[PDB]
Amino acid sequence: RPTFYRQELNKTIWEVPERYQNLSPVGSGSVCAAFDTKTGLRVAVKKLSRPFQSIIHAKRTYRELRLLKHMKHENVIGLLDVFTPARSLEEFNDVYLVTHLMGADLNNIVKCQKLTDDHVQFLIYQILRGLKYIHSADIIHRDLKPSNLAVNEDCELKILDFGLVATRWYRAPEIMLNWMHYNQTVDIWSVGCIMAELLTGRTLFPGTDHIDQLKLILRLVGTPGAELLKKISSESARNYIQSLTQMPKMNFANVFIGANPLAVDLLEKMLVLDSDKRITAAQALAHAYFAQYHDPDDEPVADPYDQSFESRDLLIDEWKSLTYDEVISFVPPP
Ligand SMILES: O=C(Nc1cc(Nc2ccc3c(c2)CCCCC3=O)ccc1F)c1ccccc1
Ligand SMILES: CCCCCCCCO[C@@H]1O[C@H](CO)[C@@H](O)[C@H](O)[C@H]1O
Ligand SMILES: CCCCCCCCO[C@@H]1O[C@H](CO)[C@@H](O)[C@H](O)[C@H]1O
Repeated sequence: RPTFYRQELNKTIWEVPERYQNLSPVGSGSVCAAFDTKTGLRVAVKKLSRPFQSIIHAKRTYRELRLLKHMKHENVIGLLDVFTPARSLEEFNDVYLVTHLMGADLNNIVKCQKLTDDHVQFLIYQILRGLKYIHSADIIHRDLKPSNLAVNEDCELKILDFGLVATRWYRAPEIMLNWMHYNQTVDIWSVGCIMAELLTGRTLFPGTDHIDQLKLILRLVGTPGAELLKKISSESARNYIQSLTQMPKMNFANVFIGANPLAVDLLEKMLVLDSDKRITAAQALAHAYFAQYHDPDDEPVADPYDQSFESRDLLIDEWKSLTYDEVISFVPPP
């Protein structure tokens, strides 16, 4: 058992193993950047806030723990450590999670500057490679955006924050429109949004609200064709969407003037309204735009993921006990 020490951060008391040093709040549970004197790594230390206050908190806590334990991929955030001061299940009330701190997010690079095509290749290849792994385990991210893309100095990229500035500029349209159900291509829409911005230096759909965002999207990728219209039940919703100028798809060049034609071709395959018609992560990895980086025997897939818990409505003491067993059984990466 590690030796713990108390320290006051983000209006709470952190109680952390003494190997973790220089805890400094990054965002607000809440996260501190730190140095791990035992491994030599820079690490993000997240303290969950009242993880067992309610059913929703308790299940949130269990899910993030579970998802973090599962991910073992170069381009996806993984668990370095998880710890509790608690010496038993009954004393158990606090949860901390330790993660790589890559150093910056993908906002800190966009900088409103055109990245080169070469750099966009390398950056998008990694996102796609990470997504392939996540999607192979039946997990949809649902809110992929530059903020959730961690990079280091060498531009190594890790995807973070993926469970069951404006924070809606990258969201698939169906996600905004309370669509009963979602496929994995919701994240591919996000990729197209991010890729587009890296090449142009500019937000692709900078909506001012919900309805604006939707209008900006119909402007670039046009009014739903007949194949997609058949998949929308409401006649009043169709009438409503068609009351927004009902014009055909823009050709996808005027935005991406000067871009690699292969990049443009990829963005056209990502940024399809009909989610059934978007390129998948694995398909996009084979697209000629990634020829310099694509290696079919180094694009790992995930072990299958037991997400049964996801459909369960359980009592707190069950989520708590389930979480605690996940803590006690944790093995760090060698
Ligand atoms: O990412 C999940 N949880 C999680 C997120 C963090 N957050 C960060 C880590 C590193 C960095 C940054 C934030 C941003 C500042 C730039 C440096 C950097 O690199 C820390 C610890 C965690 F546990 C997650 C995963 C699945 C479901 C729910 C949440
Ligand atoms: C404002 C116009 C936006 C509406 C277009 C969103 C289309 C999303 O695509 C739809 O998503 C569903 C999965 O979520 C699938 O069941 C449908 O087959 C697919 O067409
Ligand atoms: C602002 C533009 C109006 C968007 C109207 C789109 C409403 C889509 O509505 C969605 O259609 C799906 C297929 O019928 C259903 O499965 C979902 O229940 C429903 O939310």
